[PDB]
Amino acid sequence: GCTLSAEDKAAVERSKMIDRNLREDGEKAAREVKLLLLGAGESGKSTIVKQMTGIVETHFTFKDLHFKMFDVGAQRSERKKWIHCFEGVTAIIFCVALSDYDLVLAEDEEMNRMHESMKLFDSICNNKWFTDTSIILFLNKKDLFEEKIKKSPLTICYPEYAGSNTYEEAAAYIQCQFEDLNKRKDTKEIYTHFTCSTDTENIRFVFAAVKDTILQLNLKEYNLV
Amino acid sequence: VQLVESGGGLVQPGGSRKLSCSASGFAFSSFGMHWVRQAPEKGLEWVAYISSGSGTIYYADTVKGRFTISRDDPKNTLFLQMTSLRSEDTAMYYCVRSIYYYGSSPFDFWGQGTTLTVSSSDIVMTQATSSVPVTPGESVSISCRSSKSLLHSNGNTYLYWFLQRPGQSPQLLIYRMSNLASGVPDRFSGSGSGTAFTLTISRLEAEDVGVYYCMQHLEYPLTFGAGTKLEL
Amino acid sequence: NCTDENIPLKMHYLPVIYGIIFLVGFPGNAVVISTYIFKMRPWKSSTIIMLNLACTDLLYLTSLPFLIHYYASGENWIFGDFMCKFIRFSFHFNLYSSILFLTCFSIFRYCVIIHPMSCFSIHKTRCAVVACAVVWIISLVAVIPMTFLITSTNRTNRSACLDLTSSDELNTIKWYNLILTATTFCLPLVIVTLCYTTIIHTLTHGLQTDSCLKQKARRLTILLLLAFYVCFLPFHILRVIRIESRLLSISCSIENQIHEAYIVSRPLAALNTFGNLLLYVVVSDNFQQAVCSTVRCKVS
Amino acid sequence: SELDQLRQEAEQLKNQIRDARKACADATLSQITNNIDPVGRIQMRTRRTLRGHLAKIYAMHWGTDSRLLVSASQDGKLIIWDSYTTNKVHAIPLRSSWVMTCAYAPSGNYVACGGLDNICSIYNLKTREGNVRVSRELAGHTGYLSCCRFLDDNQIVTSSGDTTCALWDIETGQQTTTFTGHTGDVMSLSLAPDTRLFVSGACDASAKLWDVREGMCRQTFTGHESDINAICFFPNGNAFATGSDDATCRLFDLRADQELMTYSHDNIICGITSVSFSKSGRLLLAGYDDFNCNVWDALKADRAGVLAGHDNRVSCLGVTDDGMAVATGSWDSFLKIWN
Amino acid sequence: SIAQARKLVEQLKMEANIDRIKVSKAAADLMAYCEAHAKEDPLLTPVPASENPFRE
Ligand SMILES: CCCCC/C=C\C\C=C/C=C/C=C/[C@@H](SC[C@H](N)C(=O)O)[C@@H](O)CCCC(=O)O
Ligand SMILES: CC(C)CCC[C@@H](C)[C@H]1CC[C@H]2[C@@H]3CC=C4C[C@@H](O)CC[C@]4(C)[C@H]3CC[C@]12C
Repeated sequence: GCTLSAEDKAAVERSKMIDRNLREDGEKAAREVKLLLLGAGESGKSTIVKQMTGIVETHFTFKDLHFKMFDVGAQRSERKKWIHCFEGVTAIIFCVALSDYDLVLAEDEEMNRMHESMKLFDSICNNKWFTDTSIILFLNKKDLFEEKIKKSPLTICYPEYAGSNTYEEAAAYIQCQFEDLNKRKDTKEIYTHFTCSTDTENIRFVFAAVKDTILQLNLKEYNLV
Repeated sequence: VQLVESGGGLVQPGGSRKLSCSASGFAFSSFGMHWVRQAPEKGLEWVAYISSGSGTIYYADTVKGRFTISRDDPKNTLFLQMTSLRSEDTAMYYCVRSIYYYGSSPFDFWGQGTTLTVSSSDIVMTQATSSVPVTPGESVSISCRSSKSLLHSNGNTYLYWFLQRPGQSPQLLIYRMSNLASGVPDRFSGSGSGTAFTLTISRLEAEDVGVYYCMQHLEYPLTFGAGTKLEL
Repeated sequence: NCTDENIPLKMHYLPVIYGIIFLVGFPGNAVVISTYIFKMRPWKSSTIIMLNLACTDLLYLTSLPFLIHYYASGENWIFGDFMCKFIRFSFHFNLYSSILFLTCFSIFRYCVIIHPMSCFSIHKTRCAVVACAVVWIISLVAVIPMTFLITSTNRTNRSACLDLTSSDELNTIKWYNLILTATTFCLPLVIVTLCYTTIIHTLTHGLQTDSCLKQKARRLTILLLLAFYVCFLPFHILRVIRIESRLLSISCSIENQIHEAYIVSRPLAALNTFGNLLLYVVVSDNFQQAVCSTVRCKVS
Repeated sequence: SELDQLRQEAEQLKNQIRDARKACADATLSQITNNIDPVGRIQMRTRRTLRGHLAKIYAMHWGTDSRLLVSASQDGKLIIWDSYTTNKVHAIPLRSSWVMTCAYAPSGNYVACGGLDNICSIYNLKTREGNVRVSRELAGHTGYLSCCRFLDDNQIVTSSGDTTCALWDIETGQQTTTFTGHTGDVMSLSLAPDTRLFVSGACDASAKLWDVREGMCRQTFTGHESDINAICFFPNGNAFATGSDDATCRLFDLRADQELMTYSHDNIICGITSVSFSKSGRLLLAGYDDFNCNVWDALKADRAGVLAGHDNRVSCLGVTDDGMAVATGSWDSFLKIWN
Repeated sequence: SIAQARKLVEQLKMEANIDRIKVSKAAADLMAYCEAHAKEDPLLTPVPASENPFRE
């Protein structure tokens, strides 16, 4: 500052003001909850949307937090070329329809929709960018699937299966099938919820999972782990 | 872009007043502001300066300890509170905007000033001319000299050329001794050296009559030349 | 009066331990400070507290060679009359400032873990600076009165830079010591215990207790509590009993044992610096990532 | 059927092209430049470090005056830096924070950005109100925008993930021309120095040369084994360099219509994100996923030096017009100037 | 399919009929350009610190 002229000093002051604004914006945006929606085909996105081309963003406030929700279902390009842009999201919400246990895709033969949904979960869960990101698994259409067991057994999806043909156990078998795809059972886990029509338990479960994720993120930052 | 001044009027010696300048049509909070006064028939004279964000304030020696400059950004207004006014303070006051970054042009807009009448070390810029009888269609050359070196160690020469037409506020022509302001015809050109500077007009269009001023921006006590008048 | 026949113990035990502690703890604190300044420049809220703790640990260890020479020669403090008081002041000042910094860190951890959603000013980097300033002010206020209560004189044999317990003018050292302990140790001890027991309890309950992170965090919290208690209780306790025993008609059959217990107790309060270095810096993943990053940059 | 005849004719044309290219290769670049003196060891150290971004920096660009630069980060920030004094000139907040490309107008009056929103936004820097405002919003691509380059104040060229490139008239905001032919996501483009042709590199492991005014593909270059991420044009304008995911760089000549040189090392196995040339075209700078930048002798295909100062993936680099410095950005939210 | 194949055939025909230059001439031209501008490269040959804009 000894040799700086008047205009140089004014420019430095302007840069300092810009820095202060940037710091304020960054500290405001740091305490935010960002969620990434994923799924295969049409399995429920608007229904999961609860206001309590390209990429679609949804902003909402539950109690005092700011929730950002990113849906990339309309992106038809290669996933590996932009999937690293989301490395750092608070949680990944994966939606799976339970009604796809007996109906297969007509576009491609022998391509069962549930099997086509498990491969996407396997790719997303075991990813170089999402090694630590929390995953919340939603199993929708629980009621409509429940009455379908009376006609078509679970062997249509998994022929190597034998058990009671009731909802309370067939659904749990799929619960286990999706959960065993995780190859990092330590230092990472999945919160699975059966979607209900009460319209309130979904946001409560998401809030609980997000709170537990933020607690473990704070544990690492403050040197306890 | 508009700046409108309010205040002025007859003032007894020792009184107080508050001049106001209301801005519209631009981002007020991003611009530093100056108050510049001109005596009844004199040249321009810098008075005060307040930085963007009110972080820096500068006063002239004549008004230091008597005048106060302030800004209200939500209301987009600039205030000059004057106390203990002497009879020498009668002048027309203008509020001037100026922004400072790499490549910006300060002093680029002047408001239509307000008149105040009161009842009865520093770089010296010499403009050793008073009147230049001229004819349209011929080139003119105005000269200004400084008592110091306006060229800095970073290669910038801080000299500004302003033009005041009769009955109008001064407007910026040249900044940093070579850069032509936006909206100025290509006829005007600036050149010079560390000490002597020249403004050249190629072909007059019978509109360039008025008073030309040279100002320095090397150090914050700002000095204007006596001014050169162009009459036909 | 009473003979100081335990001076052989001071002759060849205190200097060795103090010198070892200084020798291995000075470069460690220097390296930690350099790593904080260079490879972790964003300087989050906890990094400020860690940097302040490291700086006060370095300031504490700076005053070690003076007592090293004082005890290595046995006596003859030849650094002056003001230097003895300054060094004895700085030792306690840094000790109690480190205690207060640990308490502040425990409070911050409690706020950020028990309430992960209803506290946002803690994450701001301007709260840590204020907390550090208040800690420094409290430490200065609490330790300033001790400077003028320290006895320094020569017995026409040796110049003895004595500490609070062996200093004269009793009945004034006693009450100041009691107030200082009950204010700057007893309250932070309770605060730390209450803030960490709750953390352990909420880590053992809630959701997803099978995670590897929770078990490690709970074990580390237990280790922190154990280190704090072990390093800080015996020193203050034995100080209180020594001061009281010097103000009674008791015999020297056990006075020498009391004095030797105090002498042994002080190096534990010294060793809490090692405890802090091991349990607050090396175990953190961010520090390991930073040192690995600079090592890899040097390699490539 | 007719399709069988057409594919047989296409195979015959491919064989003829391969024969024509093979008959032209009598000597290699290494043999010709075997007896030329090496450049030695290139030692360069950091002079400036620009801080202020709080997320991964995805693109950067140099101004024509070689003093101002622009940089975009995935925190909704486009920052304009004065590199000489480190001062910040402008900070622009983007409507969409998923920015992936940058462009600076050659005149210095406009900047352009775009990314995962399938939209190219053009910001005007010189205004009478003293603030940077959105001047244009070009839409029409059906995939994420990966690269954009100005031709003048009223013409831009963009490439995006729907395997197409576009030439836009900014004033009317309409797609003046569309270039098609790639079978994969187009990842990079580079304009010729005279601004009459441009090369594009996509994920189908091939590069294509396009004529701007005619909108037709002149030549196709192959040889890479993975997705091409970066493309740069040689200062002369008769060759270009390509970097891809198979940890190799390659040099292609337009007039010879084939490959000239390959730059690879046994100890490099990561992908390449950026390529650039020096002022004389003798050094080739490439940023890698292993947090490093490598300098290659473009003639002898020998490693010359490394730049290692970043704690995360190097994503972008650029050499100034006068060649006095090189700027490097990275995912660790820092930019560094080296010379 | 018919147009898909015909357009590809036409594009290949357009690409095939071009004039090529011997590879030796290309290498010679690149070497000549690199040599003729060797002294105007600050990165290749560092300049004195007096005329370096990025000195501290
Ligand atoms: C009897 C004397 C014995 C002194 C020794 C005892 C204890 C030493 C320690 C600590 C005082 C620690 C203070 C934290 C305060 S101070 C920071 C600053 N005032 C600000 O917030 O702007 C807050 O950060 C906590 C508020 C929580 C929240 O609202 O989220
Ligand atoms: C014996 C006396 C000198 C001890 C006083 C401590 C002085 C010298 C030093 C020790 C550590 C220092 C602090 C270290 C880090 C920070 C955070 C920074 O963002 C603001 C300054 C601040 C808060 C420093 C203030 C000065 C400080 C407190």
